[PDB]
Amino acid sequence: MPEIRLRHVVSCSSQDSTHCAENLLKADTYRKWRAAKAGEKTISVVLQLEKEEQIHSVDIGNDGSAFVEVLVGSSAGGAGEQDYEVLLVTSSFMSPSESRSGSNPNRVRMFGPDKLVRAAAEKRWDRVKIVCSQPYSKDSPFGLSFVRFHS
Repeated sequence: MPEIRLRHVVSCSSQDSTHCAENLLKADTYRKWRAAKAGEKTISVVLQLEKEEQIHSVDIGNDGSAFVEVLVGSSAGGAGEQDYEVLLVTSSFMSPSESRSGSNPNRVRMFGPDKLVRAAAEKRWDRVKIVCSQPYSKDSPFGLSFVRFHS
């Protein structure tokens, strides 16, 4: 089918144990991504793609976060974690107001072709870096509710 399927969280730069970014592999079920600690200032998590393909559209939902940047890359070289190109800059869906007056605490958004670079989106990648950004917590963690890529 013309879609994208994740395999496992290749890299993790903000994931806990019980509620880890690997829960993104199970969008439905009943678990999402949660930073490894509280004080959600910025969290990063690279997910692996079950197949190297091009990216034309994406559907990721924010779980209290506000800024969401996504980079693209392949398994080439190996655990480099430094050879990805900014497919789509950080997307601002919410802000630190939701963390104050529940102003839409849980929202979601997608990234079609207009939100992805054509010089890279059309390149077959198999690894993606997901980074959320917005200082809103301190004692409790948080992150994203789900991530769904689609070619």
